[PDB]
Amino acid sequence: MKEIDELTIKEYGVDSRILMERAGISVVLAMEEELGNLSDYRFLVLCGGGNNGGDGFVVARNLLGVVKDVLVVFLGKKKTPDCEYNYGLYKKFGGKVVEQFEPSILNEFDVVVDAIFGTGLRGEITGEYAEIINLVNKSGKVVVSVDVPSGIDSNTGKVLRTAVKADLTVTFGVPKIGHILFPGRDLTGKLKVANIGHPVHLINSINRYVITREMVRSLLPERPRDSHKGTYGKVLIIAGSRLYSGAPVLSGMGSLKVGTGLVKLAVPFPQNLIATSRFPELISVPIDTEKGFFSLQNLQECLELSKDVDVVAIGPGLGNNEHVREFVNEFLKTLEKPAVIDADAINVLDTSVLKERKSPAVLTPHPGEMARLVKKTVGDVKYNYELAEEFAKENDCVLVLKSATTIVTDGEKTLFNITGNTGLSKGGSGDVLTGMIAGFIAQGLSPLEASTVSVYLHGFAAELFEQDERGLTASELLRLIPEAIRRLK
Amino acid sequence: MKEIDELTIKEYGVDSRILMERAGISVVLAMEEELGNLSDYRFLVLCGGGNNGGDGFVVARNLLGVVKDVLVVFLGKKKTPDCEYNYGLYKKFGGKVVEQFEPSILNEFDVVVDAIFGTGLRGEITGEYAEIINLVNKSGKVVVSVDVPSGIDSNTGKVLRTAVKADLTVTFGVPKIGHILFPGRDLTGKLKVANIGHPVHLINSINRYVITREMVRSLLPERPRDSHKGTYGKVLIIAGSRLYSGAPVLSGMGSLKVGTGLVKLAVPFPQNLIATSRFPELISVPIDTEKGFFSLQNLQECLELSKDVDVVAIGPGLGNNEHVREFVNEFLKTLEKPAVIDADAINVLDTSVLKERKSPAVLTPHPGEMARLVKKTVGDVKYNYELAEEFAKENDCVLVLKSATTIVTDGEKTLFNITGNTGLSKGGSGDVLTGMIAGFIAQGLSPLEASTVSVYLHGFAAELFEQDERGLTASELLRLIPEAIRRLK
Amino acid sequence: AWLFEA
Amino acid sequence: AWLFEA
Ligand SMILES: CC(C)(COP(=O)(O)OP(=O)(O)OC[C@H]1O[C@@H](n2cnc3c(N)ncnc32)[C@H](O)[C@@H]1OP(=O)(O)O)[C@@H](O)C(=O)NCCC(=O)NCCS
Ligand SMILES: CC(C)(COP(=O)(O)OP(=O)(O)OC[C@H]1O[C@@H](n2cnc3c(N)ncnc32)[C@H](O)[C@@H]1OP(=O)(O)O)[C@@H](O)C(=O)NCCC(=O)NCCS
Ligand SMILES: CC(C)(COP(=O)(O)OP(=O)(O)OC[C@H]1O[C@@H](n2cnc3c(N)ncnc32)[C@H](O)[C@@H]1OP(=O)(O)O)[C@@H](O)C(=O)NCCC(=O)NCCS
Ligand SMILES: CC(C)(COP(=O)(O)OP(=O)(O)OC[C@H]1O[C@@H](n2cnc3c(N)ncnc32)[C@H](O)[C@@H]1OP(=O)(O)O)[C@@H](O)C(=O)NCCC(=O)NCCS
Ligand SMILES: [K+]
Ligand SMILES: [K+]
Repeated sequence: MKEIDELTIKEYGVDSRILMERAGISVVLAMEEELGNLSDYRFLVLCGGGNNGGDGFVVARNLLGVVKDVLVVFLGKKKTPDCEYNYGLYKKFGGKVVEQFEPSILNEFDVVVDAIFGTGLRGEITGEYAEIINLVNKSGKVVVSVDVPSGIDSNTGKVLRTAVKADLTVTFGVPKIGHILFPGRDLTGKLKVANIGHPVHLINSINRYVITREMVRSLLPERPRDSHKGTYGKVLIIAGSRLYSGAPVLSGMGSLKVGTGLVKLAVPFPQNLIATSRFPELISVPIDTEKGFFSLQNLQECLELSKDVDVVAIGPGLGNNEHVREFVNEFLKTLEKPAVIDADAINVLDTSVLKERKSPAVLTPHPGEMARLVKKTVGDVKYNYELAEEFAKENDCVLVLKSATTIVTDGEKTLFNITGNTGLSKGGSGDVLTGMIAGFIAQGLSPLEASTVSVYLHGFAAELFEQDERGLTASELLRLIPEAIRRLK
Repeated sequence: MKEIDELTIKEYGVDSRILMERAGISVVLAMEEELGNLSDYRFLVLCGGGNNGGDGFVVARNLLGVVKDVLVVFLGKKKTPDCEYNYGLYKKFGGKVVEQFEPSILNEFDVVVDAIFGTGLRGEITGEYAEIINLVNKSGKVVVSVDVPSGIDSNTGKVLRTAVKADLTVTFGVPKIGHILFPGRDLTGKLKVANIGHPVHLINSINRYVITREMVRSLLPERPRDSHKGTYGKVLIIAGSRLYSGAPVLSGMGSLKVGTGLVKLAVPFPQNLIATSRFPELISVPIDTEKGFFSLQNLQECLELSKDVDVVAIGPGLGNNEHVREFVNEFLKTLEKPAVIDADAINVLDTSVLKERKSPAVLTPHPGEMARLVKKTVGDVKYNYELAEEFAKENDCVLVLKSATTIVTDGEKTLFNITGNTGLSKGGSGDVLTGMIAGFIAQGLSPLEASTVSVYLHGFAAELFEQDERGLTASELLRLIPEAIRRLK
Repeated sequence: AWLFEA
Repeated sequence: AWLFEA
């Protein structure tokens, strides 16, 4: 968007002052939408010397004569030209500016407008900026942040030593990565994205996206009336072990609940019988194993089972030992079908295999699994969308990096999912999503499309749970999938 | 407001381009508020070469990429600098402009945005501008006018040969006289007044006002609990004749229904008995007249009746003959109380008397009565607020010039009333308003305040009638006054 | 009412 | 939605 503002001024010829005026009035309107009538409130506007501060002076000026009181505290040592222009207007209109933040000043105001730093912040916040931000956060006032809460790195969502906790953030043109990834997402509060007059073509030239309800609705496959089960695809799920007998069942029902026609599971005997006792609509093939885990002796049978399906999911509950590792890698190297690779299949995966496959794959790691896959620390991979993009491009796959905000990428397009809640931070949730992705691929969506629709619907289903989210289990999530689909439509 | 825009740019330093951008975005938001989601509509924007047209280019540009279709027809031979600037932006953003209005083009659009002429129009519209405006008015499309419907004289509300009939008019800063007086008021449709960033001090330096609910609520007098009838004033109404026996009754009840403490009527016997048969709370004093009309022989009695009141109303139903003329003028010259002068008292009034009175007066003519009073034609006085102001200043009075839009002025402040409906175009309505004004003066409001509150409440009462307005009568209006007061509070 | 008087 | 995506 730094690019976007510059082209809009330099190539399109929109005066920088017009963009700044539109930015500020949009904050005023946003506030009115959340607070109702503004005339009873007293506003403290905290302005930096940059263009975020300039936007703050526009806000402040537009409140003059209309609200109970407005004061600007200017916290800068110099002003960008647009900030200087809007400072001068604020003062010409009769506005009061002070240059020293006295901690008790907070007592006399209802709303704090945070226009200290925007996307221009670089480096840790120190000194008196930090003391001020901390005082605002302890004040209990309503906080409205201009563009991004001050102290959030707009490219990453990390806190730069400290940051404002906003009730309402008003950003311009498009959301920033820092609104979408945590901790930034938490500090943003309610986000409104304001149209401030950039050409719609430039706004739409962005290559990273938030997954929206309208996007998912347009990707949901068609259900032709004259269909039969094969119309809706066939999935094989290779999953489970004597240790982990539940995973197959959750993956399988995840495929069925999204509309897949036929789902079969290959599960070590007698753990395969667990699935049909719970959901007799599943096909749960018994696999004769030596000690309760898949091994190379099961390679040929699993390849034969794969011949008559559209997609294969592998990994949930397989276990991780050397014999599973041999099986997984040899299977994936030979399988000429799309694969969804999760859990223990990721843990044992040789990435060389991904490079040599002709068929597509989707990988669904959490950050612990991603860290192991690229031999890095969890902190180095968590919310690292550039790493994810590089990995997907280098390995010719779709990568679905699960977290509260889920990143989906094929290395060219990257999508961020914000549906869900903490009830999904519980064993079994990932197994459901794996089945969902395979099911949608089986119905004819591309690996990327299937991943996009699935992460959104999985999170939206969680949110439809009727009692406290901490009590949500994967079994209940399964029941909520068709409701999420209905509500989406 | 020509003044207002210039000071805002030249003294306050707001770039003219910023004001024009704010004007245009305000039209977009106004449209969304009335049409809902704009994305399904096709917009035809008609732009002149002036700043109204410039505002139109801002509207058009802001719709690009967001609605079904936008086309501008540019109808000018040259462009003001701001219009030229916004034309260039419109084109840079990919907007289509044609310079010839083909009559069938209307078929392909849902909404016409009228940005041809604003407050800059001078003189009759001829030629192809007129043909275009007439085609828009025959088209049945939704019409949104920028600032004022093109063809209305913004200072007077007259049609300059022809004018656009708008469904929605969006004006900037303040309403214009042309929105408020007819025929302009009719052609405006629904009016929204947008804040486009003028300093609130300049907006409030205007000396003419629309009478609003908030103004009337703040002027309504207090009702202290420990009161008695005298707290709320005493009114004498000198009214009626053998020809016109109903007028006194309507005036008297008009005073009582607005909260006046005591109302007495002086009416020629036996017509005085009509009043108490209908409303026995009135005092209706019998006056012994020679032939059924007040004359000089009743002067002394009426002066004695005036000693114990706060205000005297005179005129409704008196009749107009030489003996009434002698009485009225001698009475008013001698009466040292505020007077409300209506109807036949206006018809016989010698304005020299107004100049020589020490006490205040309010006059309540309709345009026929005003025309007779200043010896002009009805067309010369109707909606002539400058004449009204001159008359009030020269005669030291408040003038209430009744019409669908009522003008109230003391020569320094002028207020326009827009409440009411056509049920008030019926005999008896004016007699009620006279009593209302006297009553409010008796309660302690200034002549100007009393006139302001009364015209608003009188019109608002009419609008509360539950059946078709053409069936409203003065008797029913009386019943609705206390409801208007309640609703106002 | 910040933007419009109606 | 002309002004805001929420
Ligand atoms: C203009 C833009 C290209 C980036 O620069 P910017 O907007 O001026 O940047 P900000 O207002 O966020 O902040 C800049 C100021 O932050 C402060 N700053 C940055 N890091 C800091 C640090 N860690 N410690 C203290 N101060 C710091 C400084 O005051 C800095 O200027 P300085 O380093 O010369 O002193 C653009 O991305 C932007 O933020 N504008 C967004 C769009 C907008 O606001 N709409 C229209 C108006 S142009
Ligand atoms: C399943 C079992 C292996 C536990 O493993 P697990 O918690 O699922 O471990 P995972 O590979 O899935 O990785 C979890 C890690 O990923 C990372 N992680 C996952 N999601 C994350 C996210 N959103 N953000 C940050 N970190 C995340 C964390 O480091 C997490 O560690 P933590 O749980 O300590 O915080 C174990 O309980 C079991 O079922 N069998 C026991 C068998 C055994 O080993 N011993 C007996 C022999 S039979
Ligand atoms: C600028 C202002 C001082 C008055 O001038 P203006 O706005 O340019 O005037 P308009 O757009 O209404 O119209 C001017 C044009 O109307 C047309 N015109 C006027 N009378 C005409 C006639 N009867 N026949 C044909 N054309 C006529 C002309 O095209 C004229 O320019 P021209 O005579 O040189 O050809 C101001 O009062 C105004 O209309 N702006 C309102 C505020 C606003 O729009 N907000 C901010 C933007 S500045
Ligand atoms: C009352 C009586 C005099 C009729 O008069 P009226 O209609 O009330 O006349 P007004 O002085 O009030 O003036 C009305 C004129 O004012 C003007 N007028 C009033 N309000 C107006 C407005 N809002 N806009 C424009 N014009 C307006 C019009 O010219 C109107 O004329 P119109 O009714 O022909 O359109 C008559 O019917 C009567 O009651 N008595 C008859 C006695 C008589 O003269 N002859 C018999 C002898 S006893
Ligand atoms: K900020
Ligand atoms: K217009």
